[PDB]
Amino acid sequence: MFPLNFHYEDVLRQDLLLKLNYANVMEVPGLCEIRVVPKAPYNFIIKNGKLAMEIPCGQKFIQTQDLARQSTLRGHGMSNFLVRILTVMSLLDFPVEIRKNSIQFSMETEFCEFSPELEDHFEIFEHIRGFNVTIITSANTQDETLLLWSGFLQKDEG
Amino acid sequence: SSDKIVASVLFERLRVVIPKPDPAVYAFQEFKFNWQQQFRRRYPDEFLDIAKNRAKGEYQMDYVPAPRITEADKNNDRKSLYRALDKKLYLLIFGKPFGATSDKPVWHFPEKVYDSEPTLRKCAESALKSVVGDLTHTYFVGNAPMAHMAIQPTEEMPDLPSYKRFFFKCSVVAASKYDISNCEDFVWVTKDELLEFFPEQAEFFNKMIIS
Amino acid sequence: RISDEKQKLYEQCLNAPCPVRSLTPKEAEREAQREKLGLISKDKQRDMEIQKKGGAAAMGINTDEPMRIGTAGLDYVSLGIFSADELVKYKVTAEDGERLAKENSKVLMREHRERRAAETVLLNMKKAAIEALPEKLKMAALEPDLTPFPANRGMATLTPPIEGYLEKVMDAAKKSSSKEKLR
Amino acid sequence: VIPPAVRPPRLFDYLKPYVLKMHFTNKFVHAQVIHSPTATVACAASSQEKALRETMGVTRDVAAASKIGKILGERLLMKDIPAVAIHMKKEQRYHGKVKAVIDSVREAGVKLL
Amino acid sequence: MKKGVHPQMQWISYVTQSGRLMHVMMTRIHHVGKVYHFGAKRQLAQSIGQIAKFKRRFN
RNA sequence: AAACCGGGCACUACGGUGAGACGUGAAAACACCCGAUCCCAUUCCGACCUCGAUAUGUGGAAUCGUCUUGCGCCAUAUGUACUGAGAUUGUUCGGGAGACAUGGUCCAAGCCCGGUGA
Ligand SMILES: [Mg+2]
Repeated sequence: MFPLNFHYEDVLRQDLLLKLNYANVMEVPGLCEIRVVPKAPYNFIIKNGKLAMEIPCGQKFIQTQDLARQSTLRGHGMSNFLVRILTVMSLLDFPVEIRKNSIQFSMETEFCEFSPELEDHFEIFEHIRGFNVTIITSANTQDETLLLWSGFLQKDEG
Repeated sequence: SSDKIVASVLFERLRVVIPKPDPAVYAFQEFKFNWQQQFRRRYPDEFLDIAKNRAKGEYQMDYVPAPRITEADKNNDRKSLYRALDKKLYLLIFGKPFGATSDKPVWHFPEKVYDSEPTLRKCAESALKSVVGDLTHTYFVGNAPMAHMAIQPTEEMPDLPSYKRFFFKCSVVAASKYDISNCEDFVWVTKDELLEFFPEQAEFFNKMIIS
Repeated sequence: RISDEKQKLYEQCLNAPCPVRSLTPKEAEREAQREKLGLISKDKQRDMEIQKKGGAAAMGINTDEPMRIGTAGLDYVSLGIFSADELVKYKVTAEDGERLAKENSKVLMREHRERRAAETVLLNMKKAAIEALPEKLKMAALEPDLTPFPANRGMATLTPPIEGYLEKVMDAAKKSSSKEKLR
Repeated sequence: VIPPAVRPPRLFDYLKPYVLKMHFTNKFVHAQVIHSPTATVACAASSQEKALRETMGVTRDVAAASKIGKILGERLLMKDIPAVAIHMKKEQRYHGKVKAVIDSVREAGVKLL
Repeated sequence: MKKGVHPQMQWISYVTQSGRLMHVMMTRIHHVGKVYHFGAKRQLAQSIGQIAKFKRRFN
């Protein structure tokens, strides 16, 4: 029903079976979770820092002992967040970094400047350094992660 | 001795649109959203009045979406990459294959007999080149064949030599039109239409093509 | 600078109420004991303030008229994915919820099993195809493909592309990027 | 940490030899009453049985576990065991299927020690 | 998901550069859902070299 | 019916606990693969647990096997240290490590439920 996971199951799984050496269909990498953590120097006190995290994630964060804030996204909320960030990715050339099994992205204020739904209420996200977004994949190899991200990052330009 | 293996190519167009979901799945998704709305925080109207104060009338341009049913679908126009949007399309040409049962033309996939290449990969890109002219709007997947078919003589036909046919897979990238040559005719057909055109290889192609 | 009235608005948003106040039964008994003693918590005070000006229906919750997926005029029936006769009718209750959840579980389980079985047959056939090759031709075809996916291949969605849209956007972008901007 | 091995509860004054142990799988439910001195199965009731796996539709859920508990309680009362002592494994709490089995046995009429 | 703890949601529509429609969820900050169109606002910036600057003047 | 296989309990370091390689899902069993509507889980999250669903897919994680092995554990030296009694200023009679060295990872095994055999 939904475009992102439907596209994964219908296109990328067959091609990732065919491109690499796999002994089983359960050895194909997938998509586990998205972890969002704000950038280090911030206020802990203002309501802007809490609201600018609650709005793009869609769920309440956790604030541990006040020195750490975190949100973890799994399932259809993770899919909605990913299909938003991949659509807004097509308006610029934001850098990402591929680790051994995960993708690191830097959620700056210049991202929410280009987000069309966050053009309004922009004074929430003003005076915020940004966030760090982690995309965890069930990948054995950094090249599997790179192939999976290159599959997921699609546009109609070029 | 046993030689003259052929490389064939499966040329595909993927789905443009999402197929129709199951009504039970759609009903549960709608119900789940409406039921979970009851237990969630409701933002104040003064907070939504920031966007209500940004209510304006531009040069209004209304968005009308393209229909999922195409004129090619309703006119049964083959050789078109605009019909059958929610299914996949496959390229079939018309001419003489390597099989020499007769001189008459028959539907088949593009192919080439291997002579001196390092890879059947490299054989298959040349086989597709000889059909569509050029290799700019295509994407070949895998260095390994997705399926094979070994043809041996039988009691009705002892003349053709034993040979293998290896299928590789290629996908349309962005083009909606191609210049198809080295054939009499061509078509863009689905999995079910491919099975209707091929009564004798239906068992093999049902497992080879995933619906 | 940063308006304290604006921060007073944002704290209201962060402490925004809910249409129905759900209580765990270990907390409902604490609430009943508090009501016996005569103590009113602030959240219960806000709830009774809600219920003396309305309730769940006053914040756009209805059990008889579910809110459809998508915006106005662009639902699945309006796009034509579904007809109006093949939609399952329900209400926002638990009794419809159990039946819808069980049917969804059965349908999704069967679809997942069919996809996995098809992929398994394809993988077994590919493994059989690699072993009927000559030696050097086999060592060539055991090499993994690590070329990245094309960025120009599309992604499936609810609507086919408009024919006179993409080239129009490209023409507007190049008309804007024409000439040089003054410094 | 290394998890130390589990011991049976300590003997204080009386023996209490009948121990109720429960087990749940993806398809069936099982419950056993073990005689501690002989290390034998005094009584058993499971939805895998030949006389039980066709007389009920669903063999895996809370209702099935409650039916199994009722059957086991009546079997204990006709085999003359008036009381049993419940043993709970490493992940079982008084919730769901465990709760259904225990409450069904207690309503059948076995005292719990 | 706990109850009484998360923000409410809303449905909004995205239109890609090719006119493709897509439905997503979003935290409810508007009265009604809207449709947002995406353009080609890539905004790629280039600077001329010194030999290019020299040839722009002295030729 | 008497054997074999699967699950639960019971026995146990020669029966423990890690690592590597090769296999196995019997018409059955176990687990995973799917979902989060009610119960439950999360100081955010179906990650863990829980509750539902699976005419047949997979043994990728766990679970079962076979061997190689590392720590342990068991058995046994030879010799020395040390030591009880006794003064030829300990010339006698007893006990006997640690660390080395050598081998093994046995044998036997009960109750219930299900399947194949029948
Ligand atoms: Mg010794």
